[PDB]
Amino acid sequence: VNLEEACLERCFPQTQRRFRYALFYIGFACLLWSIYFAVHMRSRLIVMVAPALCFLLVCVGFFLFTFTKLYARHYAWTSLALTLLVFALTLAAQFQVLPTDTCLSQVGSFSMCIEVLFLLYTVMHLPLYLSLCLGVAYSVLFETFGYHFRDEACFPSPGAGALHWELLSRGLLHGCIHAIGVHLFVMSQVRSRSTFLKVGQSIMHGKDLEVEKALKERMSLMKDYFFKPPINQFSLNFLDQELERSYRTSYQEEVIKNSPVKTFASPTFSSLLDVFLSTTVFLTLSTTCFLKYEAATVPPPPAALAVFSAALLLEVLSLAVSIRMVFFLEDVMACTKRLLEWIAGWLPRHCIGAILVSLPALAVYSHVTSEYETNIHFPVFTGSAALIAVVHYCNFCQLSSWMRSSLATVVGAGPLLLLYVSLPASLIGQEVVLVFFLLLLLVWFLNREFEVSYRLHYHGDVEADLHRTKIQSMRDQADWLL
Repeated sequence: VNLEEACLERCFPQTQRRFRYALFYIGFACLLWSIYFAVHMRSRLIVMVAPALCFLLVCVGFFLFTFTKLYARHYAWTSLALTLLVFALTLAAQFQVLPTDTCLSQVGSFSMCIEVLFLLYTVMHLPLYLSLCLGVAYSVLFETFGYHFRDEACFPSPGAGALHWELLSRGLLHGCIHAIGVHLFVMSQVRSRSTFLKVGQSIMHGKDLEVEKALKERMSLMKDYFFKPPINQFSLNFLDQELERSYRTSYQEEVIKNSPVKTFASPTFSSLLDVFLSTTVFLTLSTTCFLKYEAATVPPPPAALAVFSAALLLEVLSLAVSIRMVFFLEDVMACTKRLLEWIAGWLPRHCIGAILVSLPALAVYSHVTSEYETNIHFPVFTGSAALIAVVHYCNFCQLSSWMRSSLATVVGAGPLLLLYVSLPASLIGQEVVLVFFLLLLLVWFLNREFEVSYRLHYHGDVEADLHRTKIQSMRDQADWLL
């Protein structure tokens, strides 16, 4: 329990820094999310533009509260207070909006549901059990208010049979968000705690070395560690070149050395869970897309069916490789182990990872056809599904954040290019830009932070082993003299 209180005490500056950036993001979000609310929904500024301006000062008021000493004792309470306020406004926002100029597309609200639910799982530093329920609470209240308060005048009501299976669409996407959300939370908590123990062991060995050195001869840093990392701020590469090459190769030798898996922070175990979500994020997302056609009794295109077989098989092979990489079945031959050594390399992981991460992303865009403009529900469903495909790019934290989220930006630009070619249509096109730009900003920030945390975890590991090896070298010399 004392190590628990110490850990929150030592990593409090990280919690404070992340919280301030969420304060900047929400205020920055409300600045541009409400400008187009004021302009493109000019008929009703009474109910929509006012709350956003009010909450902007609340974010500033929260921002001012951060510098006070009372914040440090109840940083958890402050996050919960912000979470309820952010939960309430955006949840109640999807209600007051619901004549064509007064209706907001079902994609715009979903982006608010994503960024809000990704500040909770990543930045509020709220307990997992309460974060999961609040995240689900913001999800069930999001879906169960749109159905209640749907405006049939703006969006024509589809078939009754289609509505029931479309509930799976609302549920399954929200589930994907939480599955990414919990994993994003779990890995952040694991890497922060594992680094703390490694720094705790590193400082412990440093003091122990001096006691040993004296016997042989006779015969605040951790705060700056979490605040001033040994990493350049732009490219996120390590300042030391020998460490950077060590980090880039750090994955393969552990595969070569068959290092046993001890905790979730192991790169092989991290990749196994990382590849695992990619399959479920694919399997749940692609399940959602296909059930739309069954509800509309229109056969799916064979090309979309064709990519799925290649996509699932690639997921099946990649998943099977990871389990064999972690558990090492005894009947593996040396030829495949060399291949297992090869994929573990830095560039091979990026080439494989880029395919693995982008796989649910290309799943959504394989269903786009020339009939994309026939039904108005198809683009709003594709846009809603495209958001999570971009959201999936926060996974695979071992890859470079620049490489991953840029593919998300490329993938996030897929629907945009479709809309420009197709071009209420003009108004939605601008909304989707604001939908994704705010969303792509979050993935840019979130991927940057978690690569830093992942890189610091490795940096904490080598410093722990560098100091630990110094202990064994000195102990052998010390006992030899004895």
